Amino acid sequence: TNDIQRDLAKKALECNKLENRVYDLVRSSYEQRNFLIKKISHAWKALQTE
Amino acid sequence: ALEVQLELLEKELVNTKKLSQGCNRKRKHYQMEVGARLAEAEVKFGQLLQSSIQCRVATL
Repeated sequence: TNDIQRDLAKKALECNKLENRVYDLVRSSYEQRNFLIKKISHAWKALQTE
Repeated sequence: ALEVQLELLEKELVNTKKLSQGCNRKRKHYQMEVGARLAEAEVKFGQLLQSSIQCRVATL
């Protein structure tokens, strides 16, 4: 359990660093990718009515 | 890849838009063709209606 508390500490600190480094670069690219997905949902909905 | 996927949908939105307005465009001419012919018929209808009267009024 203490070996894991070292891992949990060491690994999750690396994970939080890897996450926040990715998030800073990728939350922007998520918004870019996710706001583009919403455009398919409207480009489809108009397609059917036409 | 998502931008190549998106633009393809809106090209089909246009292709549908054009053929939809193109069908309505053909209908419009037909409506205006016959609506005139119906106008021609009604004018001739009203002419008889009073013509038949003015013949009978004089016969007496």
